[PDB]
Amino acid sequence: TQEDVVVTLSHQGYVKYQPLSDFIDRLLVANTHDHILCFSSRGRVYSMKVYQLPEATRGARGRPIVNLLPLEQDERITAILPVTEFEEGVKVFMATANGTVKKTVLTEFNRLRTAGKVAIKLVDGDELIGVDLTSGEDEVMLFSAEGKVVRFKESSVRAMGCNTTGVRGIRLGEGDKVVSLIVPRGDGAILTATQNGYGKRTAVAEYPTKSRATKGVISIKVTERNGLVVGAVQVDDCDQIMMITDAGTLVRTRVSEISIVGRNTQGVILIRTAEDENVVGLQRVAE
Repeated sequence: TQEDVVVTLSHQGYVKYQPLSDFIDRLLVANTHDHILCFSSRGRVYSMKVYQLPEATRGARGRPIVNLLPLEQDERITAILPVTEFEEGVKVFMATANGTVKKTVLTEFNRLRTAGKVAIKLVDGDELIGVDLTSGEDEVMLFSAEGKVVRFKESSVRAMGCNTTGVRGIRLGEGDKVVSLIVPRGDGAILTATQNGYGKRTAVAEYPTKSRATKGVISIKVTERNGLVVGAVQVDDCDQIMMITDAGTLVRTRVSEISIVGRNTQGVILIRTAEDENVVGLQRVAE
């Protein structure tokens, strides 16, 4: 009984599926027999076949993902990856907030249970914030809150088993942390945004390629004026952006109406911050 279905996840946390016929966070098109891997902030991975999801269909409904998976109180989902086949040459690449990174071959997740298991062992106080698939000559980019960045080859990271810690990715200054992981694909520009509402773009070609475990270079100058970096993401001229504050205000924008400048700039306000209010989310709008 295999066929194409649509799988949606809402910003609020509800998930469902249905044959082809809060606000939308991610909309995917898959086959009833594809798999879906979910990674958490505590370094665990939970697996479930697409047909084991709630078939709500139509408009509205669907249960919260936190009610399908046996998660702990402060444990959240940081990445969701669709998988059709567990091919031999692909890897799972992980990045933590204290600057650590690690990779494992996709074949190790082939027969996982819904109850989950350890994907990466964490030192006290750290957490998994980024996960993606990689192969061949792919490169990796790590962005920090104080405006730094480093870019290197996935091949320079040695493959390891599921129950290990990993290696050094970026040397952070005291108090700084990693907020985004990017595996670059194409000529799209890199868009970055700060807490007080500032933002700008820079050609991905303007980001130098160095080595892992260093302090990296500047991606955007941060001061008391614009504040800390909330996130970074690669996008296309046709795409749209969304920013959310801790207050609740939401603003969408057209990537094309945002100037492409050098890495040493502070950007221009794109959304009226308003004292005592911070930007806490940045992402491409669900297409």
